[PDB]
Amino acid sequence: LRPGRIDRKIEFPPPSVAARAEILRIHSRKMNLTRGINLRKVAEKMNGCSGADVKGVCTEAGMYALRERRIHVTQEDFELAVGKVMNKNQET
Amino acid sequence: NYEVSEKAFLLTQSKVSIEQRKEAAEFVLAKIKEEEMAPYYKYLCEEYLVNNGQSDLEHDEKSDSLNEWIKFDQELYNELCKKNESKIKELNEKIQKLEEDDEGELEQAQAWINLGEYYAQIGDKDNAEKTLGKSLSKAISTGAKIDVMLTIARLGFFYNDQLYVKEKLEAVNSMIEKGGDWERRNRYKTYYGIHCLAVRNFKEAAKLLVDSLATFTSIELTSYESIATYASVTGLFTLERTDLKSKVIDSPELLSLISTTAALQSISSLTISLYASDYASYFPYLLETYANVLIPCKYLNRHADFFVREMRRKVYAQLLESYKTLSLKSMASAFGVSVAFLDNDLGKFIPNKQLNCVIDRVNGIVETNRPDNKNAQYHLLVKQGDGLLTKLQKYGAAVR
Amino acid sequence: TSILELGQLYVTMGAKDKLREFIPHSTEYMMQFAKSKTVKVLKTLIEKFEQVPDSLDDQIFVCEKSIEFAKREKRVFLKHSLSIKLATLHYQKKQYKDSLALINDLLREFKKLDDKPSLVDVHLLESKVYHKLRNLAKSKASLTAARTAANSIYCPTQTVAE
Amino acid sequence: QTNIWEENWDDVEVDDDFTNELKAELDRYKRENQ
Repeated sequence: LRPGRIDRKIEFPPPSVAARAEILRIHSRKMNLTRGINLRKVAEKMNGCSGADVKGVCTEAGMYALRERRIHVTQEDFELAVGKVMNKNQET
Repeated sequence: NYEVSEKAFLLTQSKVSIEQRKEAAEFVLAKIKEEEMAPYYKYLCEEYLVNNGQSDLEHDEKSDSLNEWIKFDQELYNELCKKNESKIKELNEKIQKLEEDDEGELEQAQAWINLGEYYAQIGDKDNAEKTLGKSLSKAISTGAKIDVMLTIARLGFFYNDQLYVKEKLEAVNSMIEKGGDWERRNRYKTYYGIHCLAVRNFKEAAKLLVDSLATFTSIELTSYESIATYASVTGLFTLERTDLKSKVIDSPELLSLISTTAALQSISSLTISLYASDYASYFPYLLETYANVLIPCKYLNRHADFFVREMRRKVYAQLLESYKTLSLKSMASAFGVSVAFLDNDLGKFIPNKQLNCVIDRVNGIVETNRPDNKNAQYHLLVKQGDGLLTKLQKYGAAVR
Repeated sequence: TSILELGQLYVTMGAKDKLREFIPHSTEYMMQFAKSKTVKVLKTLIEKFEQVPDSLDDQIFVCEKSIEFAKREKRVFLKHSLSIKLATLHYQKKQYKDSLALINDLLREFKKLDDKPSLVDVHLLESKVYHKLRNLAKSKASLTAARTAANSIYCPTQTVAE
Repeated sequence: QTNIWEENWDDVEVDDDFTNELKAELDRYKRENQ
């Protein structure tokens, strides 16, 4: 941390619902979705989750939706995926 | 817009029932009260005009008109003009405040869209476009471009119009190829499957129209049975035994709406009944389908006889392919119909030539023809190059 | 315990139709005792109306009762189980409209707005619904969503058999 | 003639379907006569 090795010492927070919600809105953006989806709620569901774990939700909501026979994805899947990723966030 | 344009179409088609007339403008007569529909309901009351559309308080009131519901009042307009102006004035300074505050980008375009959609309700084919343009001018989202789709779709399909919209439909979908990600390709192919369904689709978007569903429909531009019905029939009347008996053989899609609308009862229903390889059963089912299907719906009517005789013909292919040797008598006689008249239009398929049918009037007997080495394969060969050769002549037609 | 038997004897009478309308009160009257009692017995009674076979009405009619007579009481609780039967009634009625719309509620209900074990069950029914709809992947979907989440829970050996 | 129709063959002809249905009655009605 002595500068010249790391000159400008900067710390990356937070994150939180918002970071993820955006990160979610980023990851869910790629995937085809179902309108009426509120990602903040989904991220409000999100707790102890991270931006790569955000992908999990979109994968699980996609897992849901692809299992829903949906390249679209409803909102419910995500919040369901949240808890399911909040599983693995809390699991192991 | 949807029912509007159709209850337009319906009564503008009014032939069979006064209800075809009645039921249609019935709503409209209330729907012009619903929305200030006059400016086109204006020309819409000139639409079916000069047939039975001849009874109006503004345009024309005539006894040969069986529809008086093609009537107005200037109140409608006053109401409208009020509504309109109200709508107008509302958005005016609002949009102007959207301009004044520099308020929103799409939020500016928002009340524009509102401005526009009035014209949908209004039956104005004008500012909405310019509004949309100035919405699209404010469009930072392909979702606002999606709204262009909507708009242009609401534009054309409020009149069930044609090309520019389709062209726009291209143009609007051309911008980002996304297609509302999964979707607006739907709307695209939907409306496209309607655009091209003018009057055709025939093979073309019929599939596409069959393909995606129900992944959107529109309300004001369409219902879902709509595509289903439409998608079916053409794709049906067009596509393969296999395809149909792969697909319209049934779909949960179908299984859902089967007879749900009775708004079918026939389409592949009586056609798979035909595809059961009937003779007589389907022979009514046609017109049974037809007047229940074709006359009813915009393109379904407008195309008319494209349908009519091909499946008529078509089965004969089966009937042939069954028989090398088929007695047309055994056909036309033993099928309990006009031999000759059947045979006649059937004979009208000799020059349409899609008969391999080798067929008698006298002995009333049917035989086949076959591609063999000729096929079209070793057959078509002639022209194909020729046209090239022409272009090749054209090629050398350049020189200098 | 009579109205169990006597109910079927009511049914044997058609005083099921007496007991039909008494079930609103047997609700109350088992609510006079306990709700978990009621919810256990209430269903059972109408279930016993299903046995000693009933018209779908007295079922639906009195099912619909206890379903709402859940709601009227405090109860949002497994009136959907009743409604499962009601959807099953609807399924017996072959109203999959009535089934699914209810089922989808039953779903959203059982979707952890209510029991995941009952959520498996409604899928199975819904599968059948779908299957009677001949909505097959759907029947599958629900059935798998039954069967997979059936592995999450335990299901009646019947259901297991089913 | 309008602008863009389905085009060719050409307009062919018309007054058939019902004419058929007329006979789809009649033919069958004849077949009912049969």
